[PDB]
Amino acid sequence: SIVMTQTPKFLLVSAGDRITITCKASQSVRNDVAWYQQKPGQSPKLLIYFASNRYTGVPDRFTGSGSGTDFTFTISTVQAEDLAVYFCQQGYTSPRTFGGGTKLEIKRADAAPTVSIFPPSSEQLTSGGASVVCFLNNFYPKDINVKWKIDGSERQNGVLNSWTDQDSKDSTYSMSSTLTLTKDEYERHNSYTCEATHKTSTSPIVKSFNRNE
Amino acid sequence: NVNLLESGGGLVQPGGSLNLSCAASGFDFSRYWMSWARQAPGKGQEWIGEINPGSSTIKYTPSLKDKFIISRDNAKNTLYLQMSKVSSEDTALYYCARYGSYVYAMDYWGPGTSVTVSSAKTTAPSVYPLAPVCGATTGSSVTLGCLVKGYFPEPVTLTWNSGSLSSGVHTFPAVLQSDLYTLSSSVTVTSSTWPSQSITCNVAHPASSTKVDKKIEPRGPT
Ligand SMILES: *[C@@H]1O[C@H](CO[C@@H]2O[C@@H](C)[C@@H](O)[C@@H](O)[C@@H]2O)[C@@H](O[C@@H]2O[C@H](CO)[C@@H](O[C@@H]3O[C@H](CO)[C@@H](O)[C@H](O)[C@@H]3O)[C@H](O)[C@H]2NC(C)=O)[C@H](O)[C@H]1NC(C)=O
Repeated sequence: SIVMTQTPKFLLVSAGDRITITCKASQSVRNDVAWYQQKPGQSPKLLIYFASNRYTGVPDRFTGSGSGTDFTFTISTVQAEDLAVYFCQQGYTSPRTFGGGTKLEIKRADAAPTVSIFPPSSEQLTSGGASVVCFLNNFYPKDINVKWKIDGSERQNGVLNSWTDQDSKDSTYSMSSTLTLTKDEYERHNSYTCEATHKTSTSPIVKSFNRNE
Repeated sequence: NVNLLESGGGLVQPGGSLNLSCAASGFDFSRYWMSWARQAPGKGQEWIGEINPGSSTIKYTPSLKDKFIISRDNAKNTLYLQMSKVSSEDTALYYCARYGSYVYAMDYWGPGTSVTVSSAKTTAPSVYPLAPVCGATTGSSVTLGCLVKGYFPEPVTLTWNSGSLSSGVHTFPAVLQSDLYTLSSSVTVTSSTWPSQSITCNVAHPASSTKVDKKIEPRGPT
């Protein structure tokens, strides 16, 4: 069974850049290699077939080359909308195996997050559970640290973070930090704070509320 | 108007069986080779198998050749995947795809149908509206939240105002804990539109026949 080793696995590029992805086949696959593009939340689209041919309607940006075991895929001028996973496939013999994919990440300017803190919903506390939600929106780059503070003291247990994929429109990321307490624990304390340390500033972004307000 | 639409995905017991189907339209299905592929969470695409127009040639990736069966009914323009002996390694999004004429390349892919192999039980989400902090917000814009807690399995679909509110939305990926997922979604609108006009989050969890809407209003006695 033929292995398609695709490199690099991850790729950070700016709009305007030429990029070259490589697929190495563990044995000959003639010229019979296709390349696909899979944007977030969408199904793959065929860009290249028989290694060097653009599929119908694919823009001139995208090219491919190779034969035998060495194959490349090239975007001559990377555009923001090219944010996606690119993977190869050999179709010389069954099973028609895929490469592992290359995740393309778009370099844009640094942007601080817009932070919004949310008390437990009016509709949640009756259930006995209490979720405190902090949204950190439209920031770059991806890495960011969220510190929860209850009455001034830090809380690490019960926190869960979730990042969005890079937006195809503005190339930013968003993140939700959810602190899960019991109703009883939530009611013991008054001050609730989420702090967003991002490289865009030395000073953390602080959003806060008091339970009895 | 080439179109593929998968269905049949859902929750199945480990070791159990499940049948997927894929409806083809906008082309003469009987002229084309068809294939199935799948994408496990966080992993790459994996080719499952293919079948030629007359069903005389059916091929599988070896790991699957004794547990999955591919068939097609040209009279119905439908492609089928008979899954059996399933395990957690079979949890994935399953895609049907057409081979282009004269190439073993998948020139059109369906949107996919989600399959989860698990012993855990189907559980509907609680859905909670998240209004801003009690103080009346300054500033030109307002961020609202919708929290979707404690459902199984994936997925859930979340829209705002039945989808007529699409800009300024971020829907965060579900996180799994103790065989229960939690997801949230934020929407940012101008303060001229809220709270003077209504905003609702619409949550659908098909696996539990659940459809819950939550209108979001400012916190406080009513
Ligand atoms: C998944 O689908 C298989 C296959 O059935 C065929 O393919 C599907 C994709 C659809 O197009 C179906 O409409 C189509 O028939 C199902 O297998 C079928 O299961 C039934 C039992 O549920 C079998 O009937 C039995 O047949 C034996 C004879 O061997 C009798 O002794 C029994 O009393 C009973 O009549 C049927 O033969 C079988 N068909 C095939 C081709 O294997 C399967 O049930 C389905 N699975 C799920 C979970 O839906």
